[PDB]
Amino acid sequence: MNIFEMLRIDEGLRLKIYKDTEGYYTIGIGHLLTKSPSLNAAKSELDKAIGRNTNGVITKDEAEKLFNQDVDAAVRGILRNAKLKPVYDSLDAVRRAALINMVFQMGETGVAGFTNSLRMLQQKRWCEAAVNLAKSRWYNQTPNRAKRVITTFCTGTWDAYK
Ligand SMILES: [Cl-]
Ligand SMILES: [Cl-]
Repeated sequence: MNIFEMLRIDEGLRLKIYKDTEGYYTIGIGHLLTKSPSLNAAKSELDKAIGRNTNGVITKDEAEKLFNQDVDAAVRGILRNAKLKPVYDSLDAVRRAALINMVFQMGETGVAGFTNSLRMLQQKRWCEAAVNLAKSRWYNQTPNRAKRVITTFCTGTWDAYK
């Protein structure tokens, strides 16, 4: 287990081009290809990115690859964020992962909105934090994910993704 499978599960992996919600070409784990409106452009970018003639279709490794980037980006977002940073730093691999998970789903800003939680997390009150997120729209909106993420903050294991 790792963040890639973690996210493979939470969000999902499409291995072929797709127009996201707002019409944009994406692939793998929400890896956006182009904002432009040309498939050829999406394709080109992919093919560039992947280092071969994908033809719009990729493998999971490739996806990983692509993913490993989005990840790097997210972290940089976190660390640039005066609220998220301290937390990120206090965290252990797994917990960071759980944070990246959230970040990945609601944006650095969103995640940023949970004051207490972050605090508590910062202080190592995994459990309370968890308890605390349980009581949020989030928890109520995508309960299946939230639960896992939540438990993750509490347990600090991948126990929930097995
Ligand atoms: Cl697919
Ligand atoms: Cl809060």
